[PDB]
Amino acid sequence: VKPWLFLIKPYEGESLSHFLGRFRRANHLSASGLGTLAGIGAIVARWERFHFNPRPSQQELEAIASVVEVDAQRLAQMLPPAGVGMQHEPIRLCGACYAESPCHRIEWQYKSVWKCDRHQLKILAKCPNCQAPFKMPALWEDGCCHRCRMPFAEMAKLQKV
Amino acid sequence: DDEWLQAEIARLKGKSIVPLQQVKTLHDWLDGKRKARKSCRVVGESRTGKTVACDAYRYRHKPQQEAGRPPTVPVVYIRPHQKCGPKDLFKKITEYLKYRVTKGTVSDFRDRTIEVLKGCGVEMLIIDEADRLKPETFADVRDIAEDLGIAVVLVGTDRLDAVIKRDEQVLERFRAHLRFGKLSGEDFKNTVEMWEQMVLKLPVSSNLKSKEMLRILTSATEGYIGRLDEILREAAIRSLSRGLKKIDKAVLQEVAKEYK
Amino acid sequence: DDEWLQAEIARLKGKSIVPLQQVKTLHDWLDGKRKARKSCRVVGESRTGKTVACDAYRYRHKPQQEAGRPPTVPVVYIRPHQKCGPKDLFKKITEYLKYRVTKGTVSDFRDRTIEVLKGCGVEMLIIDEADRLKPETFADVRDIAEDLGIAVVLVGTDRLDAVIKRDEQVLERFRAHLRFGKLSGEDFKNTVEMWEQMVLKLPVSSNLKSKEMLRILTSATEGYIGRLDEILREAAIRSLSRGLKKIDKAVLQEVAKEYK
Amino acid sequence: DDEWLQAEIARLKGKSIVPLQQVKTLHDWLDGKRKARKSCRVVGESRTGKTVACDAYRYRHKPQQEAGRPPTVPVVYIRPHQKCGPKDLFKKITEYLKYRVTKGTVSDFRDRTIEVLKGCGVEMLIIDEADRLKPETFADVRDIAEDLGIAVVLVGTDRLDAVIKRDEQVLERFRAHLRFGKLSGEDFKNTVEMWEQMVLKLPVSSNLKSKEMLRILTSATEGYIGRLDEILREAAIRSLSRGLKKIDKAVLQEVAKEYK
Ligand SMILES: Nc1ncnc2c1ncn2[C@@H]1O[C@H](COP(=O)(O)OP(=O)(O)OP(=O)(O)O)[C@@H](O)[C@H]1O
Ligand SMILES: Nc1ncnc2c1ncn2[C@@H]1O[C@H](COP(=O)(O)OP(=O)(O)OP(=O)(O)O)[C@@H](O)[C@H]1O
Ligand SMILES: Nc1ncnc2c1ncn2[C@@H]1O[C@H](COP(=O)(O)OP(=O)(O)OP(=O)(O)O)[C@@H](O)[C@H]1O
Ligand SMILES: [Mg+2]
Ligand SMILES: [Mg+2]
Ligand SMILES: [Mg+2]
Ligand SMILES: [Zn+2]
Ligand SMILES: [Zn+2]
Repeated sequence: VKPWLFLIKPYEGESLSHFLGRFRRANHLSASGLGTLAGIGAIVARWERFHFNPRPSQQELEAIASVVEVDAQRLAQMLPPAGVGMQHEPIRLCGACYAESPCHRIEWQYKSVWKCDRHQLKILAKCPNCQAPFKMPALWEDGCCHRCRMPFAEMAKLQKV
Repeated sequence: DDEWLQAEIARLKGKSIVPLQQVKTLHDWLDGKRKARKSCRVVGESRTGKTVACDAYRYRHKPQQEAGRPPTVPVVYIRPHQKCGPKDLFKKITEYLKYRVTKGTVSDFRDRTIEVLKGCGVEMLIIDEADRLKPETFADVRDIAEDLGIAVVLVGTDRLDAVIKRDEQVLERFRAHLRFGKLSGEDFKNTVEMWEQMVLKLPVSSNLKSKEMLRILTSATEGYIGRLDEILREAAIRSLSRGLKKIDKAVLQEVAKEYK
Repeated sequence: DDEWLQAEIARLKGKSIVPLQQVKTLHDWLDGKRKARKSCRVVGESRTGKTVACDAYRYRHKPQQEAGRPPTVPVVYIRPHQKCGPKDLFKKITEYLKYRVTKGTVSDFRDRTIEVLKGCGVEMLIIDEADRLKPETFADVRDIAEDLGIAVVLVGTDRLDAVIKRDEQVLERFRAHLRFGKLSGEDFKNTVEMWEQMVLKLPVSSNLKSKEMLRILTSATEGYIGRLDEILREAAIRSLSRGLKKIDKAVLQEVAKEYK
Repeated sequence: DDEWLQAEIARLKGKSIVPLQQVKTLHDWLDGKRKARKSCRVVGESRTGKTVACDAYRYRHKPQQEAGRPPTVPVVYIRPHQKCGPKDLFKKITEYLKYRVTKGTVSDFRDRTIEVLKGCGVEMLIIDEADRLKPETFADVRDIAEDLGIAVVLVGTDRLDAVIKRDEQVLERFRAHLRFGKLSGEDFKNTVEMWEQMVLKLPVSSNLKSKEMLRILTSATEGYIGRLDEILREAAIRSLSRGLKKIDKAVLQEVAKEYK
């Protein structure tokens, strides 16, 4: 037998925040706990809210790669590519893309993205029924608005075309 | 055929919900407590079958998806951890609901659980193994019951009775109490003859709770429905594994020897 | 035949309860004292058959339990061990009602016993071998009979009368008695004939309880029902061990000279 | 008509208090002691009626409470159990005052005991069966009497006299005593006549408590109040059960021969 963890395979276009949240919820860890295990401290707790004041470094991502067992390049593929500007707030979601695959796309957080290219829908910045801003992607235990308990996949037919 | 045998022994080894008279009268009692919104405390000796009855009750009144509002949940079934503080009780009562709270502090958590309880309009709070809670948490349970008008049903063994007798204000509101049944008397005959084919589901040897079988069972179970449950299931596993058609006297005497 | 022989010897080892005028009088008097909560003290010799009569009065009112309330046991029988203290006695009271105890002081045990006693609605408190418990517990049983109003029957040998005589309150409060008789007479012959018919359960060889057999049994048992049971069972088992279908004179002579 | 029989037997099963010169004398004695704050010790025989008369005294002048202030409970009546300790005495003393016990050590228990006693402004403390509680507690009852000035009164059998004899301080402080009488003679006849008038509450049968039944009662009860109660109630219930309207000589003779 060899040391192991509840590994999670990353999605396509998922966020670093959402992937780390899924990794934590499948390992019953905590942001401080994940950081301490990785060896980088509370920096992880920062990444879950997209505060990349000092962009996630190559070392700070290799240390994560050692723990979550995902290749460092595959890790960088959930951060915005070098030079692309993202908004850490508000957290934005497309209902149809969540119904297709239950994840949060880092591409939704780009400053330049307002339309889902494969759904032709104006992506959502707040819950379309109760105007409740979405939580951090790592905090999505499941696909529902916290205040109104409306499933994320449902919101697809409330969001405008 | 060994695949069919393994499926059968998988059914046996799995804990199955089985209808009794006691579970039905418990359900009637709990419906009365719902319509009254009055606190109660079902108590009974170990392995008498309180947990399964409460689970069947909460499955009977399953939560309904509400369209205008977040869904309403009729009953909340929680089994806390041994010597767990009120923070963990609040965590469990929120997590049973679809809601979820992190960070914060104890006062924040109690406020949040008050809000989620009033939002869902929860009728009863069946706490399983109520004596696992720390005595300070019982004050919080009283506060929840008094502020939300929610019927709290304290499920546990006589240790729960001693624990609630230890403190005054905790026992103050739980005047009513339901004592569970040992099932002694002629009821053993009905329960055994029903369990012969209701649960086991094998070609019966027409035991029909025969004198030898019934007396060997009363020498091992003493009315503990859980006892007879696992004894009969394990004995059926032994009989089927060795290639026997139906159970016999030897396997019953062996399992009774290993039990007593 | 060997299996039949084993069944016969096993049955002969097991003791039975034939209802005769002694137990009839005892439980008639017990019902009379129960209907008025009159605390009495039945007394008698040793190895005469008082406990079996008590046992019968205990099982005849087999408790009928409701669906969701504590069972109503009207008659409570306890046989405290040698030098039984108050904690032990209360433990036995609450254990008979199927209420497992919780660790605590003597006051906690007393309170739990009082609670389960009033809740169950007991009518009788039968304390056999009541010459075993300490006198510091007779105050407790006095309080039980006084405040809770439960008729207590102190059962034991004539040494119980000596034990209670040196005390003050227990002798005056418990004064009604029912001494067990010797049974010698024509009723003794009826007893032995009935024992031959039912208890022995042997094939009808027309033993008929002849005069010589009656004289031998009178010289052996000295009027004791227990002595009669032991001698009859020993004779039957010894006859069945040597292949003799019925019970002859040699086995009776052998058991009589073995005993005296 | 059967329901009338049920009402009559229920009334007979319950025990009523019959006024008499002895209880009046006890009332006057306790009034004098409470007005004097004198620690007395009432004594008497077995089945002489001390507990009933003490209950009459505690029931006569009930605590007249203030609307929002603690009740001015003037009299505290307890009968601590066998070998009662100081903590148990405090528990009973605080449970009488309708003040729920707070868990703690003996020091804080005693503190809260003193505080509640002073808050209620108790005048006289009456302790039934005071021959049981251990001598470690008589020091504390002496402390209560000395520092608060409450008339401490002890009930018990004549063994209580020796119990206080073996110790010095309680032997001295509890020096006022009132021996319970035997009440036999012409006063016994008056008691019997008034018992037949009020306690039996049966139709006027012109029995008028004849001399023969006076002799029978003297030979059976020997003048004890409790024995008179027991025998009269048993005779009444036996007469009513068999359909008889009045009491008969045979019934009284039967209940007499069953007691002596
Ligand atoms: N109504 C029932 N139908 C079928 N099985 C039952 C029932 N009640 C109890 N059992 C059996 O009893 C066991 C579990 O009993 P359960 O936990 O409900 O009892 P309990 O008296 O609440 O005791 P404990 O608190 O010690 O768990 C299992 O073997 C289960 O199959
Ligand atoms: N009604 C009965 N029918 C059959 N056997 C009886 C009956 N009563 C007593 N016996 C016999 O008496 C013997 C034991 O009697 P039991 O234990 O009742 O005595 P006891 O009077 O309570 O005295 P002890 O204090 O000496 O035990 C056994 O052999 C039992 O079979
Ligand atoms: N005034 C009364 N009226 C009716 N019955 C009475 C009265 N006084 C005593 N009794 C009877 O006497 C019995 C209770 O007597 P009590 O408890 O006072 O006895 P005691 O001699 O103080 O007892 P102990 O020996 O335990 O100290 C009951 O049967 C009750 O009916
Ligand atoms: Mg259970
Ligand atoms: Mg015996
Ligand atoms: Mg008294
Ligand atoms: Zn989309
Ligand atoms: Zn919402």
